[PDB]
Parts: sequence; C-alpha cells; structure tokens
Amino acid sequence: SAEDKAAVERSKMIEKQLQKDKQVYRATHRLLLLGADNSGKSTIVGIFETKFQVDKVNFHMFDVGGQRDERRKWIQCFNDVTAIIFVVDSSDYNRLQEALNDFKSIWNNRWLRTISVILFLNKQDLLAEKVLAGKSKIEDYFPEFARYTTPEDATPEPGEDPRVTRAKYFIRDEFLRISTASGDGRHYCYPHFTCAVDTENARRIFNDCRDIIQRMHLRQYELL
Amino acid sequence: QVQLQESGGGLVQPGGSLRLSCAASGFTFSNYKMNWVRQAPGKGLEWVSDISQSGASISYTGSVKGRFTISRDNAKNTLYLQMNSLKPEDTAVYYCARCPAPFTRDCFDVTSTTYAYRGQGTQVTVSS
Amino acid sequence: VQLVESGGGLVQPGGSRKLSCSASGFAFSSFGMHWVRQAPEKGLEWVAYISSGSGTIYYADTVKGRFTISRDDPKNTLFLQMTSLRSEDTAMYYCVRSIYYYGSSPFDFWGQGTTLTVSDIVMTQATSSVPVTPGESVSISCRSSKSLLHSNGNTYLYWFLQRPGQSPQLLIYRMSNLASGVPDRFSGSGSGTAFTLTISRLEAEDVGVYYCMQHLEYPLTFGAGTKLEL
Amino acid sequence: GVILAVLASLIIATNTLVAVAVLLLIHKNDGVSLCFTLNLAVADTLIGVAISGLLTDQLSKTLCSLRMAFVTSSAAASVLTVMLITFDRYLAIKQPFRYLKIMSGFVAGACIAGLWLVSYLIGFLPLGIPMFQQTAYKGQCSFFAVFHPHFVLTLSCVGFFPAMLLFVFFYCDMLKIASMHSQQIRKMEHAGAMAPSDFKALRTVSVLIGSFALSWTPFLITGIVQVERYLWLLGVGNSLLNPLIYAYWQKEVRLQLYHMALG
Amino acid sequence: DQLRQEAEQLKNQIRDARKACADATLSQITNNIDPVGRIQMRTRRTLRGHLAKIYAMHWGTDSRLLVSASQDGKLIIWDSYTTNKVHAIPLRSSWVMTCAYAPSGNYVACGGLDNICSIYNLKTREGNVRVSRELAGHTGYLSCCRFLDDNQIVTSSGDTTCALWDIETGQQTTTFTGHTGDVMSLSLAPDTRLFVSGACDASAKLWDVREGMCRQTFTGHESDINAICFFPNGNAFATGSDDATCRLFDLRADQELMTYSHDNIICGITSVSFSKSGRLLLAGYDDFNCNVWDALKADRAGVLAGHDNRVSCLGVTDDGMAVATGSWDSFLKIWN
Amino acid sequence: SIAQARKLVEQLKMEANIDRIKVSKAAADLMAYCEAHAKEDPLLTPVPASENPFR
Ligand SMILES: COC(=O)N[C@H](C(=O)N[C@@H](Cc1ccccc1)[C@@H](O)CN(Cc1ccc(-c2ccccn2)cc1)NC(=O)[C@@H](NC(=O)OC)C(C)(C)C)C(C)(C)C
Repeated sequence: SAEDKAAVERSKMIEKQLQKDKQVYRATHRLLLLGADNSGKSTIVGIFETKFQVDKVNFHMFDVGGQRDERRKWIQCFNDVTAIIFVVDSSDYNRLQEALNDFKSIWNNRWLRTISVILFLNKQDLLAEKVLAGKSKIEDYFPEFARYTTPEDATPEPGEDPRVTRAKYFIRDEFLRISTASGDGRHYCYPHFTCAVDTENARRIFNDCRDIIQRMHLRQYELL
Repeated sequence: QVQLQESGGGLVQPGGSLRLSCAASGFTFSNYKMNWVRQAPGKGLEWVSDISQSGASISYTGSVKGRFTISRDNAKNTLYLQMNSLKPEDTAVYYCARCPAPFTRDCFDVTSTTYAYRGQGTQVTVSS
Repeated sequence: VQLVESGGGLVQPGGSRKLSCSASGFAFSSFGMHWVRQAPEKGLEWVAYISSGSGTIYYADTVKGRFTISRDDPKNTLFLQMTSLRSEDTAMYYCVRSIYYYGSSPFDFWGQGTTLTVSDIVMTQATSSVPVTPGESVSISCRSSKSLLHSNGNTYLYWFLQRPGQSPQLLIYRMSNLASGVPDRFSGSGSGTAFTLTISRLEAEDVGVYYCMQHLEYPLTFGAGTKLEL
Repeated sequence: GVILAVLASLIIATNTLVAVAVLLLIHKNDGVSLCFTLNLAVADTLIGVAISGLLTDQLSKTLCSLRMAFVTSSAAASVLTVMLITFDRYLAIKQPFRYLKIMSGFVAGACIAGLWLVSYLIGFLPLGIPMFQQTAYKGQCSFFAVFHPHFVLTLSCVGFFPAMLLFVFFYCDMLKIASMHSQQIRKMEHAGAMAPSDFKALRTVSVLIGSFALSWTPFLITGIVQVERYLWLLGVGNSLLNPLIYAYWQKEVRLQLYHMALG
Repeated sequence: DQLRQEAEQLKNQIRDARKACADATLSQITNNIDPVGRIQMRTRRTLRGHLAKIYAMHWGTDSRLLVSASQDGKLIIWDSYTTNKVHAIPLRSSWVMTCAYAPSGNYVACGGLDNICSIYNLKTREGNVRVSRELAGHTGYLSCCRFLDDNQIVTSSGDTTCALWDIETGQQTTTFTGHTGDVMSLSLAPDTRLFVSGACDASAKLWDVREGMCRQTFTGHESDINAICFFPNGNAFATGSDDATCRLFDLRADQELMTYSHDNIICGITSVSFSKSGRLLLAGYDDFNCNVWDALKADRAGVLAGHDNRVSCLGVTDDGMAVATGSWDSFLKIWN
Repeated sequence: SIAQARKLVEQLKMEANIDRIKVSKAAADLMAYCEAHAKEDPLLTPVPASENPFR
C-alpha cells in the first residue's frame, strides 16, 4: 500500500491544480463575430483571436475564416458563448434579403435558442449620400416602403433630412419584425447605429453584456 | 437514393404563362420543407419562394410578389410553380431544393455547387 | 540528468554540518527524494525520505531525534541538517529520486558520493560466489522471511548492481519486468518467499555486488550482497 | 398540547425531506445559492426538536435554565440565515461583473461557520449576566418563569428593528431596477407589431415582506403585554412557511422531488 | 449529354443485377431461435473533474486506462479501477474534436478546428509530456484521426478528403478522393487492411490501403450519417443517421439486411457500438437516453438512463466487460 | 463540369464486375458465428459478484 498511497497524493495535487484553474476560467467572457464580405467587419476589429480589456474586465473574440461555406456542422460548438455579434452593410439594396435570410436561419436554430444577438448597422454615412444625391429607389426592391411613417420614438440626429431617418428606421424595423416574432422570453436583440470612424464600440458591448446578465438573473426570482 | 427532376421550360415572348414541376422520389415527401432557387446567368444563386409541410406557410421575395404562386401535392410527391406576366429580366435557370433534416424550421440551401440534395435545373428564355 | 552533492570533511564529535544535493536536468518539483548511506565495511542502509510537496516525512530508527530533512523547489536544492554525531556515522551518502504512479519505475537514478569522516522483514544472502569464466550460467538467490504478495498480484522485489568504483544501477523492478537501457539477457522469477536471478551469458563487464531489496513496509531493509570474481 | 404534538411532527417531517433533495442537487452541480438553503432546512429542524423535547418528554435545580438557552439560540439562526440569502441576491444584480470573480467555495464556507458562533453567545451568555435573571424559581416551567423581560425586549430593539430596515431597503431598490427593464422591452415590441409581469414583480415582494415581518412581531407583542398561546403558534407556524417560499419557487428542486417521490 | 445517358444505363444495370440475387431475408431465417429477454445494467463508477462538455474518448489496450477530451483545453488520463488521475495535459487550442490512444500505450493524438492532429509523447526521461510532431496538410477542420501503427496514422477532415500520414518525416503518402460532403467518421478492420467512411451525402465507401482505390459503394439512407462501426467477424457494419434509423449491410452481397426503426422516436443518433460476440447493438440518442437492440430480431431490450444532456461518445472494452458513456454535462459513467 | 461527369461514368463501370452471392449463404454464416461464441460474452450473462473487477 506504500506505493498506492503516493498515487492518491498525486491525484489530490492534480485536483488542487484544477481547482485553481477553474477560477481563472470562469471570470472571462467570450464573444463570436459573424458577418459577410464587403461589410467592414475587419475594420471594427482557420481561427483568429483578439483580446481587449475594459475597466479591468477581459473579453475574448473569435473570427472564423478558414473553412468552406457549409456552416451547419461546426456551428454547434458555439452553444455556450455569451453573445453573438452580427455585422451588416446598410448601404447596398441588392444584398439585403441574404442578410435577412441568414439572420432568420441563425435566430430559428434549435441549439442556439438561449443566445442573444448584438446587431451593428455598419456604414451609416454612404446611405445618407446615396439618398441625398439620388440615383436608385427603394420601393422597386421593397414594395412596402410606400406606406411607412416614422414612429414617434424617433430621435433624429441634429440637422439631418427626415428622409434619411425614414430609410434608417425602415431597415431597422425589417430586422425587428423577425426578432420580435418568435421570442419566448429567453433572448433578445440590441440594435445599434455604427459609423466607419466611431471610437466608442467597446462600451456598447460592455453595457449589453451587463444588461444580459442582469436580465438573466432577474428572470429566475419571479421578479420579471 | 435521393432523386429530383425538372421540366416545363421553353422560349416565350414578353407576357405569357408557363408551369414547372419537381417530381420527388426516394424519401418520405410529407416530412420535409420545399424551396425554389434560381441563379442568374453570371450571378450567384438567389432565393425565390418557399412552402412548408402542412400547406400554409407560403413566403415569397420582394421582386416576385403578386405574380408567382407555389403549391404542393402530398398525394403524388409533386411540387408546382405557376408564374405569369413575365419580364425580360427573368432569363435564368431554376432548381428544386429541400432542407436537410426533417421536423426543422431552418435550412441552408444556397451553396456554391456543394449541396447534394438539389435538382439538375431547366432553362427558361423570355427575351426571345 | 545530473545530481551533484557537496559537503563533508573532518568532524570532531559533538559538531554539526550541512549537506546539499543540487539537481539539474529534469523537473525537480514532481519527484520524491531519498538519502542512503553505505558503511565502509557493510552494505547499504536507509536514512530518510521526503515526499513531493513536503506532505510526508519518514525516518529510520537509529537517527530519529537529531536529523532533519528539507527541500527548496525554486532553487533546486536538497538539504540535510545534522545534530551532534557519534563515531558510527562514518559513511558515504547518496542522493536518489523516485516517482510513484501506476506503471512507473522507482529508484532509477543515483548520486555521486560524499565523504564525511568523523573519527521488521529480514532478507538474507549468503555463500558469495566463486570466480566464473565467461560463457557459463550463474544463479543468485535471495531469501525472505514473509510473504510479499499484497492480495492484488503485485510482488515487490528489486535488484541492484554496483560496479567497482562507481554507483549502483537498477536492473529489475517488481521481480518480473526489466528496466530500460539494460540488455535483455537478465531474467528473474520466484515464488512468494523464494526468489532467484538468472544470467545466461557472462561477459567481462558484469562483475560487482548484487543486492536484493524489498518495498512493502516503509522501513526498508536491504540484503548482504554477493561478490563475483573472475 | 394536542396542537403542539401535531406541530412537532409536521415541522421535522416536511424539512427532512427537503434537505435530502437539496443535498443531492448540490453534489451534481456547483452553486453558492444551494449551500445556504441547506442551512435554512437545518435551522428549522432543530427548532421543532427543542420545543417538542421540553414539553412532551419532560412534562410534569437548573433543569429549565439551559433548556431555555437552546430554544432561543435556535430561533436566532432562523432569522440570520434568511438575512444571508437576501444579501447574496442583491450583489449579483447590482454588481454583475465584480461578483463572478470574488465569490468562491472557500468564501461560502467561511460565512456558514462564523454564523453559528455568534448565535451561540446569544442564548448561552444571558444567564451569566446577573441583570437578566428572575427569582423565586419553582415548578410549572415556562419561558417567562426562568427569564427576565428586560432581556427579551431589549434584544428585539437592537436586533430586529435595525435589521428590519435593511430587508425593506433592498427589495425597494430591486423594484426600481426591474421596472425600468420591462419598460424597454415593451417599447421594442411595439415596433414589431406596427410593421402583468411588473404587477407580478410587485405582487411577489408583497409575499416576502409578509412572511418575514410577522415572524418576530407577535412574540414582541406578547412581550409588551407581559411587562399569548395563540400568538406563539403563529410564530412557529412561520417556520413551516419558510420551506415553501425558498425551496419551492426553484424549478430544479421541485422537479427532482416530482421525479423521485415514489417512483 | 451522352454521359448522363450512359450513367443512367449503368445504374439501371447495376440495380437489376443487385435485385436479381435476393431470395429470402434475414428475418425469415432466424424465426425459430428464442429471444434474449430483458437485460438491466446499473452504473458502477462516476468520474468528475472536467470543466466543460466532452467530445471524445478512447479505451486503452489493457482495458484499464482511458483518455478523454474536453472543450476547455484539457486531456486527462483516468484509471477506471480506482478513479485516479495519472496525467493532465493542457492544449494550445481550446477547440478539440477527437482523441486517440496508441496500441502500445506510448503516444496520444488529438485535433480540432485548427486543421492539425498533433502527437504527444508519454514516456520521457525528463518526467513530463511534450509535443513530438505536428502535421499540417489539410484545408478544413479535422473530425477524426485514428492510429494504425507506431509510425503511421489515418486522418479524415472536413474538406472531403482522407489521407495516410508518415510520422517519421511528416509528409503524407496516399490520398483518397470521391466523396462530395465532408467526412464525419471512420472505422478500421481487425486486420488493418481495409476501412470505411461515412460522409454527409448519405453514402458509405470501402477503401483499400495498399492501392488507394474505391472498391464498392452502399447507399440506402436518406440523410446525413453520424456514426459507423464494424462487425466483430469482419464482414458487416452498422451506421447511424439523422432520421432515427440504423441499418446493417453485408459486404459479400452489397445489400442492406435489416432496419432498426421504431415509432415515437424523432431524434438523431450520435454513436453506435457492438459487443464481443456480436449479439447486441448499443446506440446513443439526442433525447438523453441510450438503447440496446437485438441484432438478430430488431426489437428493443433494455434502456440506459441517468444522463441529463445529450450523449456524444460510446465505447466497449476489448474483453467485453464494461461500457463507458460521456455526455454534454461533463460526467463519465461506467455501466456493468 | 465535363471533367467531373467523366469520372462518375468511369467509376460506375468498375462496379458492374463484382461477383455476388445469395443472401441465405451470408445470413447462415452470421447466425453460426453468433451461436458459436455466445458463451464468451459477459454482457449477455450477468457477471458473478465474486469475479467482477468493478464494484
Ligand atoms: C404557491 O401558492 C401558495 O400557496 N402560496 C404560498 C403562501 O403560503 N402564500 C401566502 C403566505 C402568507 C400567509 C399569510 C400572511 C402572509 C403571507 C400568501 O402570501 C398568499 N398570497 C396572498 C396574500 C399576500 C399578502 C398578504 C399579506 C401580507 C402582509 C400583510 C397582509 N397581507 C396576504 C395574502 N398570494 C398571492 O399574493 C398570489 N398573488 C396572486 O396573484 O394571487 C391571485 C401569489 C402566490 C402569486 C404571490 C407562497 C406564495 C408563500 C409560496
């Protein structure tokens, strides 16, 4: 038994090391970054990595760009991440239905039914120039645009045309219609407006993660 | 073996009507979702229509509303598409695809020739 | 792998010293250590043992009360503190390593030596051996006094060889399987109380003293040794 | 005494079955909100045993002096364990990020061990001080016979009243935060339609400050009168309500009880 | 133009030849023999210590040691008899999909979303474990790399390609092509001369190691294939699909023999296994259960319950004495 | 696309030369093998408590 007590000693030492490792593991938040080409996804930031810190809090962000276009098999790994970041380009009308279709497919999955989404509407400066100059319409692609009115909750930027505001809020409502149709109260969507030269982008993710955690905790005490 | 066929093409003048068919075999036709996918001559594949298992979940795209109709016949394993009043910009090739797994609400069909459950395609000409 | 030790000299009775065992070439923080002394006219003798993480310490019973053992992982050093010594402590000390897990091989590497001139299961070996011409068959047997099967199929019996003018080397552990780096011409088997060693081919580089050791109860007892001449 | 005999059986019976389920849930999980619920079921059990032992076992010399130091000590642990659960909830909603990296298994154990030490000197010390002691002791043992009314009225003033203001002060703030979040949810849902829960948030906090405020007050009410039996029954009746409130609103605890009741 | 016509004619001829040699069925021959009855198993050991879900496992050659892989970047080696940890190896990349154990017990391999299957050394003079070699010649992710010998390994990746490697030099030698979807699993013959694979296009193929050419193809499913295992005899195999079915194929006839399907089951299958005598079949489901089928009768007998999340691995010891399962709640169990 | 179609025709031509046997001669061998090794399966017959290494 003299040679079998030392084995128990070694096992106890290994377990005490794993106990130390757990505390470091549990105090870090992971994020997954998605999107398509011609969207400026890389400008904001077979596997990538990026670590940034805000107020002595650590965040991890992953980007996948080394595989094929079939993503129904390796997407089951990211079923326990904190949130998913979605990036779209709201300045080209020819490729909006594809973004809507991938958003719906991601939202209506079965293994990702408890994951929230942070939505970024990138490239908000080219759209204003396109509408102001005037060379293409929107009712030709979306017939419903001819009967849209700006909601009372609008907060237009100081010194801007109302047509740009209507165009922006129609595009936001297009995603919100899908977002608020199949939610049972377990995950939500956080819209945002992003420019190509903005400097405050980590604070938004910080606040959204705080809100997600607060809502999750409040839900289970019968208080929400 | 999963097998699908297409028929109902031809050459038409601007303004008319024609039909399409998608005969299915090798699997239970009543437990899957059906789609129609079209690729332009030089562009990528584009989503067009949709239909569900029960019979009433119809959806379309913005550019074909009010002109296209999609229906299925579960008693014969056949998919249909009735389209009329065409335009010269519709000179593409149509396919008949299905979602991978049964009893699901999502599928990933538009893929660069690397999807196994898809038809061979048919040619439609409307300019002349 | 290398172990170097420093200390020793001439000590008048009632004095004290300190010995250091410096290690370099392997992970020092995962091994236990042992101290073994050899009398100038007798066999090997066990002294002390310190575990990994300093969670267990044992001593024999001829020193306990005046000796102390300690270790320091970051500097890779092993220490031995002595209180006033008698005239029977004139011996050369060694430094050993051992790691314990399922399928390991304890007692594999030994030290160099240190001169510190100042002035229970019983295993029995006997009869020495006459000179042996190369190319013959030789058999060595070590006799115990208690069963060595611990109700789980493991029999604990190790064999060592000490070449003249060098340090002991490990040959066979658990009386069944051979150690690494040793030619496959050595075989050993025996019953629960009787044991033997078999060598097939005799060469000119296999002369020395062979010892039988047991590892079942932590006060460790060695044999007497058998000398092979030519 | 017939009421107490039924009371004594119910208090032990309902609480031992809960502690079996919780201890099983603890092993195949890792949470700090489960070690405290084990203390609550333990603290309620010893109250029922102590009150039953005195009356039925020894129904008609410092025989009663120490036995009035065990009942009082147990009742102290009932309140303080409730106050540890509430303070745990508050930090995880007000400081979401600084609570994940500081709360651990070692810290949880420190709070529980230190909890029991303080409650010991609450009941054992008073007999040491000559001030809080009556005289002319005799038979017909009772709570007031072997204790001074100054001790029990003063303790309530320093103990209950300052601690009361903390309990209310936490659940009023949690209503301010919770009501703010529900407003934002409604606003976004109105934009996916043009193209209740809060009344439950205020009807839950009403229960918790209803089953805790009336815990100590009736015992003080008879204290002001004595300077009766109906008030005492309702006081320990609350100890029967506590297992339902904190160990039935949890989804996981109920399901295991359902799945391992008699099958 | 003519190519499709020739393909259709060839397919018609092949189907006629295949259907022209079917006289009876397996279920029509084993009617006289008695059934096995009911079998009940109780869990004996439970192993805990992992931090996140478990994706793979493998039994040792002496049926005492086993290895496990977890998504937090760890690779622990257990001692099943006494539940004692022997090693703990940290990984460079957190995403890992597979693991293996060498027949002689000197090496361990693992791979994942980094398109590399690495090699680890267990017996070193310094007293620790270290990376011995790295192989990088693939494009997509890596789903299974399985040992063949002390000097060669067989790997299947997600870019529709399998390869045979050479550990000594690190250069691949033979490449197998022919699939359309990504490969998900493979199994090795007892004599280590042939192997089979199952892709996401509802097909399976039989390869030849010495030459590098396809032998024959079996297609009878309707969806993707998740698992595959070999018969102990060496002339049959079973597959699990995403439509809640299992099938048994015969090599010498190129036809399926039986279907293990049951009602009120609407979940896929993640892993299958056989027994020492080839009389029972075990399959893991997504509804948090595990079922035991009868090979010669296709009727259920016994259920294994106790997991609280989907199972992802399943194995049987070489001497046929225990079964080990791992699930997504990071607990390993041993049944007997 | 012409290159891919040619390979499919070429592969199919080699599968028309396989020699096949009847189903009964394949099922009988499986039945015999199953019946000739039933007594070396500890999973079918419960292991006695005296000889079970797992407890
Ligand atoms: C699971 O349902 C129950 O049986 N209820 C349990 C129960 O025994 N509830 C009692 C506890 C009680 C008894 C006596 C005095 C104080 C508290 C009541 O609190 C029931 N209560 C009613 C009640 C609440 C407060 C008071 C009160 C408290 C302080 C002072 C005066 N009255 C009295 C009765 N119920 C409701 O308010 C329900 N509300 C509702 O929508 O019902 C239609 C709930 C339940 C959903 C919260 C618990 C809620 C505690 C689990």
